[PDB]
Amino acid sequence: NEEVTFFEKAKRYIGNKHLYTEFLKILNLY
Amino acid sequence: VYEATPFDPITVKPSDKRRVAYFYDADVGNYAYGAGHPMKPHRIRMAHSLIMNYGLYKKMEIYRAKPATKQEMCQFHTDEYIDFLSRVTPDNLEMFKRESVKFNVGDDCPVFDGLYEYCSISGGGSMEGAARLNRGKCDVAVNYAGGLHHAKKSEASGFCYLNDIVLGIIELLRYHPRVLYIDIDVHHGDGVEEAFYTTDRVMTCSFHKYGEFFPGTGELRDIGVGAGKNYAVNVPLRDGIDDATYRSVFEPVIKKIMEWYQPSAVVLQCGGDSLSGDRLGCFNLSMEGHANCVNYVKSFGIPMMVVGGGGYTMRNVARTWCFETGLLNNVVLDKDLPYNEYYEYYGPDYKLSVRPSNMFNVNTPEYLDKVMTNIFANLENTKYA
Amino acid sequence: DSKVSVTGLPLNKGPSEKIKRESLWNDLKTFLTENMTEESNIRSTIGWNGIDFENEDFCSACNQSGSFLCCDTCPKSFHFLCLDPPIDPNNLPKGDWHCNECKFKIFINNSMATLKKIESNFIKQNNNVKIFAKLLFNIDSHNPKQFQLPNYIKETFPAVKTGSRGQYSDENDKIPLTDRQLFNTSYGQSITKLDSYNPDTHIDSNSGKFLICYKCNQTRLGSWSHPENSRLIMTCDYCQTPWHLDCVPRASFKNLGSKWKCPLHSPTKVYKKIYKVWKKQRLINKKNQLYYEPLQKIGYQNNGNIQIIPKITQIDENSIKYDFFDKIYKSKMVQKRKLFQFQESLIDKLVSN
Amino acid sequence: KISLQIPIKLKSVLVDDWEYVTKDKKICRLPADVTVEMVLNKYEHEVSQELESPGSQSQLSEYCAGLKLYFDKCLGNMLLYRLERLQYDELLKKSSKDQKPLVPIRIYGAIHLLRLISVLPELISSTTMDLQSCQLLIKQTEDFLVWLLMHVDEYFNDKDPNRSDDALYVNTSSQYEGVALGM
Ligand SMILES: [K+]
Ligand SMILES: [Zn+2]
Ligand SMILES: [Zn+2]
Ligand SMILES: [Zn+2]
Ligand SMILES: [Zn+2]
Ligand SMILES: [Zn+2]
Repeated sequence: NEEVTFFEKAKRYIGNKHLYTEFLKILNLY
Repeated sequence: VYEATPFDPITVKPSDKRRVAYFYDADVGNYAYGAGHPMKPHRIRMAHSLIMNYGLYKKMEIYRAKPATKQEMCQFHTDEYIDFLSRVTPDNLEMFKRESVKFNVGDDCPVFDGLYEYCSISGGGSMEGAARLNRGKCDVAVNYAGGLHHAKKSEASGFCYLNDIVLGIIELLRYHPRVLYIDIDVHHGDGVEEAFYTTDRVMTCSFHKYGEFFPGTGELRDIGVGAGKNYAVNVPLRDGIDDATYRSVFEPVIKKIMEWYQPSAVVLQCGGDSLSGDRLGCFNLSMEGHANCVNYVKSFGIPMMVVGGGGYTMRNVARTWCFETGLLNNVVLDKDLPYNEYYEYYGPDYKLSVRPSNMFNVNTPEYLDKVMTNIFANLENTKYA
Repeated sequence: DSKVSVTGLPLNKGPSEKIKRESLWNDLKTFLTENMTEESNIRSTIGWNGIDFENEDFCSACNQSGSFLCCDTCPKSFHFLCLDPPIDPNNLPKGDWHCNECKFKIFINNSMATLKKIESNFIKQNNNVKIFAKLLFNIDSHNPKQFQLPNYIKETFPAVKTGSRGQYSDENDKIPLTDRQLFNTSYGQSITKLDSYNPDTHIDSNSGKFLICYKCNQTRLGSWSHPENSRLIMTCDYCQTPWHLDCVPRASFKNLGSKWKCPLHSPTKVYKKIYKVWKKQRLINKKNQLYYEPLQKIGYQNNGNIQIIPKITQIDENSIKYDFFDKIYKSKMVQKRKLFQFQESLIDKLVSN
Repeated sequence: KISLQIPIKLKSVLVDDWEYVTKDKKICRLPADVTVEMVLNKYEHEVSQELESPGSQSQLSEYCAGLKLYFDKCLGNMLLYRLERLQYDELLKKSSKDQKPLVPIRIYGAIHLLRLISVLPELISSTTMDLQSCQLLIKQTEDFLVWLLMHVDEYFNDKDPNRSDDALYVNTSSQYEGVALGM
């Protein structure tokens, strides 16, 4: 719910695709 | 945390009186690094010259320190290094093509003459100064010949061979618990910071230039290991800083340290290559913007040593050290130069002032706020003495 | 005495007319000192008493320069350490020094019949090593050299290329500025550090628009009638998001050693500190690499070498979404359970009282 | 033209070393814990425990002893990078001062053995050996590689010398740098 909103806000704010890939890589490493 | 505050002139503190000691050997001016070298022992003479024509000999006592011997010098370096220094001469250099590459003494800091003698004089001065302080006849010791802070334990890097500041700090540590070493030469004093990196009884605080510049060390994150975590304060500045910004950075950091470290003896390395117009340095400081810091350190009233340092243009550095000594003796010196033997260098105005250039200042205030914030946040843990 | 000094002429000589033309327009008180200095020896430690073949200029073993011994019988020369055993320069070989190969030739007397004879001899003695025999015979006949990886293994990775002197260089090194030193002595003061000139560094070249700062979102360009509000935008080399030298607090232009990397590249090492090691492979580039799609997308863990898609194990965004939710909720559950066991032990020790 | 197909992970380990003794300026800590002799004795012992044919184990022990002696005689000549040669010389000095003639096999680690193997194709193809003999050598060293890759994380683990201890590598002082590289 609001966490889907979290990840959509991230996808929009971080903006570029590559940087969102990097965010997800960090998240997966954790 | 940094906040722009203008340049208030330097003035003598009325009450702080102290019985000082001036170390000078009449011979060190003869040495001379061969040909074209940025640091040379002529500027050790010019300084003294002015102090003897302004007549400060009535205001303080001048000695000559009996030189250091090999055993006394080897409190820091290895036997082999000290010995190779004491042996080498430009005639039999070829005999030493293994050591002269191991020890780095053939390339940037050549071997010229009187090498061992020059280094011994500087070392003996530094040690006897710490000792007279230690024993306590005086309350200050100026030694404008010493101050070779790049000389590491087993290699002479950066035109300096014997690292007498370390010997002085050790002889200081023989009696005083905690000693604070304040370095304001433009380069980073890696010799001392290294040789007290794993201890908590000596706290080194260096304001230097970072970037692709000698010796490439001194980041903000080098903050001491072992028991000496958070006991080293490197401040990397940027180019073109002026006197106002330098004072506005200096004052709070030193006040905070002396609030929390509480040293019993200060060692201030009063180098002159942070001045406007040097062959090596890139700052844009004046004479007042450089005497202000020593005035500030003196204000607190701790047994201290003032040591010499760099110096690449003998005119600026000579006049700067004459002014610094005058300031230390609670006397504001008259801005007109008397007649001395080396009256010819100080043209064209023949005055005691140093003039800044219009180089562009780069130290943005937000940068300074972030740096001083990090440093205060680290130092939050030195509260226990 | 007639020998010229730094000044251009003998020391006992005034200036020439050319210099004085092109350089022109048309008691003291330190007499003292030997009266005031009195020695100080107050220190604590005063108890301490205190055929003419021309040789090479290269180490043909390492093809770099140095102080080297030359050969009396072949033109090949080595540094003093590049021998087996390596020779001390203090005790040089008394007389002519002969390399391994020429010493070999004069040992064999230029007669291959003795070569084959002693080869048969050697393989006769150590039948224990009958296989390696040829090499065991030949090892003493080849001149030393440093160890270069065989190229068939340098090719397995594309991002591994040798430097100038045969050194590892994994493309994280910027470049050989070389001619930039001539550039460093710029006729017009516009040196590498880019001081007092940032008009067109704040503006993209090809596109033409402004380089924004990811952390404060302003290309602060100031005004070159009022330059004290520039802020030195610099752009990364990998991702190219332009940053301010005041957001990533570093204050220098990384221009000589490596390429600068933003704080937006994830790890390349771990140091678990509780202290385990790497989580990333190298670039096992080319055709040889095998990409593997999982059949299960919720609890497959497998590595940290993931590759994201709409042995490197591909995965989808929603999958990692689920996996991070799993981490978060299992972590909150175990934290709640730790608080629960804490409070329940507290209640047990209270009711015991 | 013979070709030796090393597993990829050992190629990565070799390149990792090739950086470590290049622009990070580390060297191999000696005497390491697992020398060459312990490696090969363990290999041969484990493989003779499973093998039943006599000639198989004969060729096994022959390969072991031969690789041993050839490593022993070649290490000084062509397995050392430029930066390491000084440590080599110092080891010779220490051995000759202690009157124990030097054996490479009882000091040097396995990474040099991987260096040897990686060389091996050129070593063989520079010779006039038999096709069947060189072929059996390739098959043999390949089986050795397999057994080594089964245990690759017993020897080639990473430990970051600058923080805890006993990592496979150590750092050099500036004097050692100066002498070894810039003699
Ligand atoms: K310390
Ligand atoms: Zn300096
Ligand atoms: Zn060489
Ligand atoms: Zn020869
Ligand atoms: Zn910014
Ligand atoms: Zn980046």
